Amino acid sequence: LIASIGELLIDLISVEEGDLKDVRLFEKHPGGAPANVAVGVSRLGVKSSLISKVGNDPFGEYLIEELSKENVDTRGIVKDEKKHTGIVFVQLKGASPSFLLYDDVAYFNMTLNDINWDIVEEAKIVNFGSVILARNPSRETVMKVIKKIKGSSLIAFDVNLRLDLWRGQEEEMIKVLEESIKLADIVKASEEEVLYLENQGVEVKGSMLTAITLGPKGCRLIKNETVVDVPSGAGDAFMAALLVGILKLKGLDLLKLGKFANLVAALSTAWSTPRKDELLKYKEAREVLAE
Amino acid sequence: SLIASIGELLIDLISVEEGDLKDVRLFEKHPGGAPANVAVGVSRLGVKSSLISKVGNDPFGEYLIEELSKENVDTRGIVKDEKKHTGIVFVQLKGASPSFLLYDDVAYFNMTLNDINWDIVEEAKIVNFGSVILARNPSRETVMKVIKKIKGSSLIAFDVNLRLDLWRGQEEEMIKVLEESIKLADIVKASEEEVLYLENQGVEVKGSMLTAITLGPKGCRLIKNETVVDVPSYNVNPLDTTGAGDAFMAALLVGILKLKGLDLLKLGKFANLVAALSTQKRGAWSTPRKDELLKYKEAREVLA
Repeated sequence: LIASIGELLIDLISVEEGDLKDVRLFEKHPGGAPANVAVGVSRLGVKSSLISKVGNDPFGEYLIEELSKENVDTRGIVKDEKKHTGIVFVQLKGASPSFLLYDDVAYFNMTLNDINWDIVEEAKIVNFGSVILARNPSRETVMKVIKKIKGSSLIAFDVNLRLDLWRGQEEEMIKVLEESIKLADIVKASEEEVLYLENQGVEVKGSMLTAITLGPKGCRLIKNETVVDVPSGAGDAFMAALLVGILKLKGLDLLKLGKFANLVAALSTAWSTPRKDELLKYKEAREVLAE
Repeated sequence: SLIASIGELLIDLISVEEGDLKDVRLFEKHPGGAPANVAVGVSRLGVKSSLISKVGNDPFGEYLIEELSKENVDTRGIVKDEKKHTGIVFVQLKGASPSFLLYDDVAYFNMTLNDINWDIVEEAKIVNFGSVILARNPSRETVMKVIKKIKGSSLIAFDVNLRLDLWRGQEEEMIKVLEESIKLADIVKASEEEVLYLENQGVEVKGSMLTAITLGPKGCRLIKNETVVDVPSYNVNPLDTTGAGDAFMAALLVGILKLKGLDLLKLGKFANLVAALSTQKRGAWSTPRKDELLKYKEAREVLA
């Protein structure tokens, strides 16, 4: 079982191109990296859990319904009576994609009282990302959960850096990213993030494995000093693939992992992860999923 | 001659299809918030209109200010909040049970006394507010102070615009603030359902100068002291009645501003015509323009 903990939210995706100021039409989709990964993990045929918080509102109900349809365990999703479901307005189109994320929302309001401990304890891998850490009490709550399960579950961290979420608190940002990276067995980061954080004296590496995304150029898997370069919603598909691969591959065969993750990422091209039997025709997937 | 509106200014994300908000896939972005809608109506009727509100320092805040500006609504009294995002509400207008999901920790609910352009409020001959703004502090206390400050110097108009969902857990505070607001108002607008609800809790729903009671599609009623003027609706074929209430408010306020006295018949016929004509226009800003209204004698009384 893989648990994901963090943001679960409505993506209001701009139908047309343009600055958010000018966008007239939005399409509602479930979103939030950990949710996307959790769905991806489930579509790859692994039992997946999501720990998050939604509002007691139609949007919270929607997100829970959408996750349930994907066979993601939703028992760890709590309803906030005081905060509304996370929303972000997304412009994915253009040279400069943008977002307007509403921060005073349910997923940023997680306390330790909100944590389903059965789920965290059942998890072989716990996945979290930096977005959830942007605000307290969820930052504190998540960090305490990760610290706790450290050594009992593999910890996966997607740097998923959104500087906008850290304005006026960039000192704290670096501290929490560093602490989170240090806690992580598996780190996913873009090379932009790697550069940015290392230029800040933060080494971007998992204790077990590091996945560096390279955009068009594909990605890189690093395990100690073994480096596998694999030329090429997809990022979260890729993460789901990595975590599923890590869980499935007895001795962490990096070549197989790489090939599997690339395939899932390729076929994905926010819930874009291919289903298990979309991958049965591929030797690369059977290598991971069936053996 | 200025009419100032104060309160919520937000993005309406309007369901483009029928269904529960849970299930609605597509939302059209429009400017909303009753006082903004009234402010636009006032401007459309040819009267200087200012809106005091607060948006986020974000694209949605910029959008709202720009849309207001396009309508010639003075936007100088709109403050940008560096800590809260622009108001948003997801709205299902269609079906038997229209619904909304209003996000409350947003900029328009974060007004403090420092955010108030006192020059604008002191200039206003009429100041318009509604109950939605009162649902949260600091804006509630701030707005109540603005209204108390100008009581006696400008006419105060209050759209009861009651949204019970905005007051859960604070129903006693709501009744208190609604009563205090009504008691401060010269002009009160309320639906017959609001009148019943509030008056049955010992809150008289009456402005000191004038009360406009809306009866939905059936029309409305204007009350001054003991005088009741019933204004049945015109037998319109409506395109969209979403903006009719705010169009009606705008007409009432412009009418009161323009007429010699509180002539209920002239005011009723004008507000009726504006509302009727608003039904032919889509969306929350449906008030017809002065130039269109001038083609009718009921409007020429007030506007010309």
